[PDB]
Amino acid sequence: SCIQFTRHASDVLLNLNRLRSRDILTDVVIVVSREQFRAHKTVLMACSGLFYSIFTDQLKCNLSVINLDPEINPEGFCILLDFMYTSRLNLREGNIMAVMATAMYLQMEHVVDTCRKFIKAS
Amino acid sequence: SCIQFTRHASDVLLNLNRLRSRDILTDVVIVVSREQFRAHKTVLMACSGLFYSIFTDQLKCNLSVINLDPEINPEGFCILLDFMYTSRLNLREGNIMAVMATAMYLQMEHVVDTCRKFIKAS
Amino acid sequence: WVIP
Amino acid sequence: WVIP
Ligand SMILES: O=C1Cc2cc(Nc3cc(Cl)ncc3Cl)ccc2N1
Ligand SMILES: O=C1Cc2cc(Nc3cc(Cl)ncc3Cl)ccc2N1
Ligand SMILES: [Cl-]
Ligand SMILES: [Cl-]
Repeated sequence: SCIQFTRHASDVLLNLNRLRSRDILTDVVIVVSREQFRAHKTVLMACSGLFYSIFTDQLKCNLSVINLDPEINPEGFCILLDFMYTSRLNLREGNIMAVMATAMYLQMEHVVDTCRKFIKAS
Repeated sequence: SCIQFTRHASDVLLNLNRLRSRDILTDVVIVVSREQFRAHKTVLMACSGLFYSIFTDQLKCNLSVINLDPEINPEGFCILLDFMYTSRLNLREGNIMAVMATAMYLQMEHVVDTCRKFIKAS
Repeated sequence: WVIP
Repeated sequence: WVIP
């Protein structure tokens, strides 16, 4: 018999993104080629099957630095990190291939699905 | 020119609640009278003006244990902690006064607003 | 607020 | 997915 506040989840995500932009309580650096991205482990786990597997591992859960596969494009990662914290995906003709490949690697099934749909249309 | 995934914020919050239920990456214990509640600092900050103030403080941001004011009722806190992680508020005749008082202390303005509306109706 |  |  609960009541529900419709905007609560969106407002929580917006505040988590504000913490990220101000580098507050970020507890991991994701290294993609030369590029470094600071984030919250919990948000990464909540969005990605790959980060979920990494941070539930008894040894890896304690690492402050995670290095991604050298094939991963920093721009593709950046677009996906922004999606994790906002629900908004900057999908463009020039980045769609790098975004799909990064989403497949990160195990973000809904992003993979929209990328496949957009590629099929063109 | 982004696209948006409608269910993303709700799905993120659902996964954060799954991490909480399994005690994964929880980094703080909130003590309310005898009762202890494990949580994620970032989620507490995203939902509460009080926890936002506490964990942005250069000294308090590093505490693993936070003790609330002895006037705070553990059940009222538990109902509010569940709301933070789910968007669902278990508001009942027998708990509404304790929920409103706890929400005022935690600075959760939307919960305070619905409590005042429900009290006014009765 | 809604009835979920 | 929608146009926000
Ligand atoms: O496409 C995806 C997105 C995703 C997220 C998570 N993260 C969780 C899943 C569960 Cl059940 N509890 C807690 C968490 Cl943080 C796992 C796999 C995938 N695949
Ligand atoms: O009723 C409320 C809920 C709430 C949440 C937060 N938390 C933040 C606010 C900002 Cl601007 N950036 C980041 C965070 Cl985590 C502060 C005050 C209040 N009052
Ligand atoms: Cl996804
Ligand atoms: Cl609120």
